[PDB]
Amino acid sequence: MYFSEQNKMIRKLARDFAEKELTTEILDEVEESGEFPQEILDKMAKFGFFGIKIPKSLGGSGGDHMSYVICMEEFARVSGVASVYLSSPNSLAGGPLLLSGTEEQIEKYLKPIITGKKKLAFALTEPGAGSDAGGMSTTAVDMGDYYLLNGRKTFITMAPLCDDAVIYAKTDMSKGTRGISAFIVDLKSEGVSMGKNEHKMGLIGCATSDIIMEDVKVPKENRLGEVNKGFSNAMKTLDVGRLGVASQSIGVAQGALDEAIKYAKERKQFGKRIADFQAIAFMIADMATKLEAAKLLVYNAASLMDNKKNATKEASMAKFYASEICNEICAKAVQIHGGYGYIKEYKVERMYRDCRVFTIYEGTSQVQQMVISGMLLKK
Amino acid sequence: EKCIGCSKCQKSCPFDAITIENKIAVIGDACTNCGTCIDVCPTEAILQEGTEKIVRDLSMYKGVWVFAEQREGKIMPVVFELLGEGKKLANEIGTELCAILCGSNVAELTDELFAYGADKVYLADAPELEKYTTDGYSKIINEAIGLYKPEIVLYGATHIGRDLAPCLAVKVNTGLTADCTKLEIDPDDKKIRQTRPAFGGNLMATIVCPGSRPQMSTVRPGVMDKAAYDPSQKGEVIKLDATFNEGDIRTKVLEIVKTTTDNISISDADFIVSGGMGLGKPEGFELLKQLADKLGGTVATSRACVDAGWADHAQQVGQTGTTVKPQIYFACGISGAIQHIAGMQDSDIIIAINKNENAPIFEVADYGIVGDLYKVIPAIIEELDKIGK
Amino acid sequence: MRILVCAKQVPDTNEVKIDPKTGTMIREGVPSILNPDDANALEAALVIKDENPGTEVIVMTMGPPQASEMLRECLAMGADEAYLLSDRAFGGADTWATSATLAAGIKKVKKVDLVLAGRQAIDGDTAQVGSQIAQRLKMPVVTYVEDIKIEDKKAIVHRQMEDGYEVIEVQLPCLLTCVKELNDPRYMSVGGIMDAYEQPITIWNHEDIGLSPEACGLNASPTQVFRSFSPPAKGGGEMITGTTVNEVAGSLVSKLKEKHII
Ligand SMILES: Cc1cc2nc3c(=O)[nH]c(=O)nc-3n(C[C@H](O)[C@H](O)[C@H](O)COP(=O)(O)OP(=O)(O)OC[C@H]3O[C@@H](n4cnc5c(N)ncnc54)[C@H](O)[C@@H]3O)c2cc1C
Ligand SMILES: Cc1cc2nc3c(=O)[nH]c(=O)nc-3n(C[C@H](O)[C@H](O)[C@H](O)COP(=O)(O)OP(=O)(O)OC[C@H]3O[C@@H](n4cnc5c(N)ncnc54)[C@H](O)[C@@H]3O)c2cc1C
Ligand SMILES: Cc1cc2nc3c(=O)[nH]c(=O)nc-3n(C[C@H](O)[C@H](O)[C@H](O)COP(=O)(O)OP(=O)(O)OC[C@H]3O[C@@H](n4cnc5c(N)ncnc54)[C@H](O)[C@@H]3O)c2cc1C
Ligand code: SF4
Ligand code: SF4
Repeated sequence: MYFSEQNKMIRKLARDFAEKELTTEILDEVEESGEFPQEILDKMAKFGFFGIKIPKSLGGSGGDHMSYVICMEEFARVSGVASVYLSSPNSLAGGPLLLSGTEEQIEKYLKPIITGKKKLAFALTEPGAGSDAGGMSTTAVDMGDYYLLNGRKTFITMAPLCDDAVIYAKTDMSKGTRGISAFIVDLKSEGVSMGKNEHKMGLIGCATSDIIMEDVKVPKENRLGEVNKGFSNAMKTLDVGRLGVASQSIGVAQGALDEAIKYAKERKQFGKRIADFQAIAFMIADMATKLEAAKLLVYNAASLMDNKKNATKEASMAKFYASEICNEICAKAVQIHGGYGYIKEYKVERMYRDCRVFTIYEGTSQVQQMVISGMLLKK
Repeated sequence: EKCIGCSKCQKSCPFDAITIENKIAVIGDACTNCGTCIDVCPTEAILQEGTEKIVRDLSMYKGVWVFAEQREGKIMPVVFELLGEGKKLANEIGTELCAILCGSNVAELTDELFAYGADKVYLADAPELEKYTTDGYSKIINEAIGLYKPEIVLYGATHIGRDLAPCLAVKVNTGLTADCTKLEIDPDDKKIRQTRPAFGGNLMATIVCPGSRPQMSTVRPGVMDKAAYDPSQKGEVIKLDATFNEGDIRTKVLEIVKTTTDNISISDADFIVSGGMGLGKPEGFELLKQLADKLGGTVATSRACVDAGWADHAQQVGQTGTTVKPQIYFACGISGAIQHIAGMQDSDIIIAINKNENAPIFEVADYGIVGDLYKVIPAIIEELDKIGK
Repeated sequence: MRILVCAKQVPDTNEVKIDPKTGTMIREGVPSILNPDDANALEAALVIKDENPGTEVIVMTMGPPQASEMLRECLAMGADEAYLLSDRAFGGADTWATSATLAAGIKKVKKVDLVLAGRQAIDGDTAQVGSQIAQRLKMPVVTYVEDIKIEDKKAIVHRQMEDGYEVIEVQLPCLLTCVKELNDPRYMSVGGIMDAYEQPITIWNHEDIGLSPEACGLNASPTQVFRSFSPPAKGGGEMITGTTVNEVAGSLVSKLKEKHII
């Protein structure tokens, strides 16, 4: 779109930073030892990347959505897992706090994660409930002085590293999608237990496991907003989160392309260089135009959010198209690198593996199509 | 007439003073009709003048002056170069080649600097100039301007001269150039054509000072060469005063240190000696370590050695390794895969040493030598010191 | 305390290396960055601010309105007040005029105890302006700063020499030019940027700073650039021959010296 002069500066910051602090030496160590260095996280919160769109009124940074997408893109370009550690407090953890949270809860909960002292997990997915989050099975019972919960959450990002976790349980089992409340649970409490870290294909550096809740008591003073609102809470958080996922799609995309034209300029085979063979140069073109076309897709979505019009469709398109053509791009970049793009030392293979969940998690491409077509066909 | 002598108007004049030839606003040979002193006087003092500049000449005296770096009272080799082509400078326009030396009790360097080609030499043996100081020589060389005003004043691009030169220029209100490359004199207009590289070395510029006497320039170490030594021509050792004050030198030195910097990153270096599978044994790097030491840079490696165990990955260069843009690169016993050539293509100059002539590296080799490096490498170090580095 | 830093916006000399084989390399639109050594100086002052509270930092510069943006970067790093010098006459001036108008622009602010600059800027490569501002203002000057530590009234510092360094004591006020070896400048903040763009920038002129209308910039310029050309490429990658092992080395080293820094 068009970038505000402050957002151009932020772009400059996230560039020099993400490029400078995420060295080859480190990122290799993250894949081998699935542990992101706490020192870097602290370093990020110190300059506020953990607080981009939250305003100074609550002790944030006072940026706009476009600044969140800009930082998301420019980070994810260099490393995927970095992006994961970035989106959580900006969007998935700091979302429902920012919407359905009393002033006390925000004082005791949000500012810690913006400054990097506390870590917060957004926990919705169950073994029986994936795309159909409305078909949850975790229960939440009102006992008066506290709430009692009994359930199980799979695929919970960062959870073993998290201190509290926003967990969605079914309060009114009859109302279904109308009867879900949202609670803040201290993961250190009773009954709560974690599953094994899951061995995933990519995005290695951030642990991901199950949250098991066994007769865990949660005080009433730690419930998110109104009772039976939890579902709308999670949707309206999910829109900005999906903007996040499309944002990292576009990041790692632009990156794998940059590595693409670099290798294609440098490698020679028939006396010509690779990039002077028509098949390749056209292929580069094709990738470039999709990437831009759709950069414009997602930029537009975020600008809508910033000007307060509903972005529920526009974001869904952004996540869908961005992640899909990201995968197409990542693959093609392998193919330009040729054989060498299959060895782990060439950065393009880590990308190719990373960019695959992008079409699954945060709502599959199918769920995206369901939202969009369902929005265009109502009569 | 009624200049009330408010003293508020002293430093805005661009040559800082004109004041105390016994008195403030007793001005003279430096009014440039600037317009700073228009209204700054409370009662609008001097008010009609100003469209006149100072172009009043007789501005052509002689002087081709070489400063002598005197580290611990020893001529630094840089002066032998500055005396080398600076004597050439003096000859073309026609003038003696004067020299200035400021030290503590320097006695023999007088005869050295006389012998190396200089006609006239100036000396300041004041034990107050034992160590290096920016105001001491500032004031001491500024003193040699009002009396022996020269036309050309040269300096060394060493960390001493590059600090003395700008400070000396601002007070005499002349022009200066940065670390220069080569110089001359335009034969009919008597002036100096100063040339140097700027823009990181991408745009050369011949900067000249027409309304500035003297003409001064810090000159780079190594561009010229030595002059003839010990004709023992003459000498006219001339005296200056060394009239220090009661705290007329605010820079005071506690300690001087001489370090031996051995840690140096392959990315930060200015000279690189890289070695590949053409070493056979891991011990080859000693040779290249010998090479790198006379130059002051580090040893790099290719993947073949790392995956063989001869070195660590921190050293490797190429697409998987690390990219280098040195001032020199030594391609020693490396096949030359693009996997390497990629990460050093922009080295300012690439020198190759391979056994087989059918190695690709000779495609970007600026200079190539075919052979076994274990024989070629030591011979390169031999002729290295034989000229003086 | 008041600490004034002289920062310059410059073209990124790192990337602008290449040119057509038929071309004087002046590009279309080159990125303008904060001169690295100035970033080091500004960082030093930001650490004095970090250690001595209530110390305000004034950053100043001279050039075009485009330089304004770089000042914003400085403010996003943590600077307090920014000042810009722009005039039709200022442009196209040598180090003497540049230093004169810079110090003159300094004279009209809240009197500073410490003034910081960089060793040199990557676009002119002169390393002169700082010392000329220092001595033009009758102050001490200490260049090549490698470690700076002020002892509550006067300054003790390191001076990076080719073989070592010189620990030096200097009385404040003073000017000392910084070099990149001494510190790792800090990044900006997302909040630093937003707060930076709202703080207003005060912009002066040749009739605003109480200066020479007549003789600044190009008018009072002792040194004047005349020729502007490119340096030639060598191209010929022709080898070195010889009879003897040492015979080859001689031609290699000798050619390597002639027209070279050897
Ligand atoms: C797991 C594995 C096992 C292997 N085993 C063997 C083995 O047993 N034996 C063996 O000999 N090799 C083996 N190889 C090597 C492999 O077969 C070759 O590398 C393959 O032919 C590609 O080589 P390359 O990457 O160097 O091609 P590159 O030339 O480096 O790649 C060039 C890229 O651009 C394209 N391209 C190339 N030329 C042109 C052109 N003129 N116009 C347009 N596009 C062009 C190509 O499709 C390719 O994507 C193996 C490789 C792998 C990954
Ligand atoms: C995924 C991947 C990434 C890679 N990344 C890199 C990378 O970043 N950088 C890199 O350099 N390589 C890299 N490689 C390896 C690269 O392709 C080559 O294998 C490597 O350059 C070979 O080592 P060498 O260059 O020293 O040449 P070699 O072939 O190993 O060296 C032999 C050469 O030395 C000559 N020679 C032999 N003995 C002597 C002697 N006594 N005196 C003089 N010359 C002698 C021979 O005639 C021949 O010219 C990578 C490989 C892969 C698969
Ligand atoms: C190719 C070329 C060659 C030149 N040659 C000469 C020459 O031989 N002699 C000469 O006198 N002039 C010369 N000039 C002009 C001179 O560069 C100008 O005065 C220029 O504005 C200052 O750049 P510099 O290289 O002198 O800066 P430097 O002296 O390298 O800079 C030193 C410090 O000065 C400070 N500084 C300088 N200007 C500003 C500013 N506007 N705002 C803030 N801080 C500032 C910075 O902090 C910097 O760290 C040349 C210019 C060009 C383009
Ligand atoms: S300004 Fe007017 S009053 Fe002040 S000193 Fe110069 S002349 Fe005397
Ligand atoms: S105008 Fe002439 S007199 Fe007034 S200050 Fe400038 S130089 Fe000195």
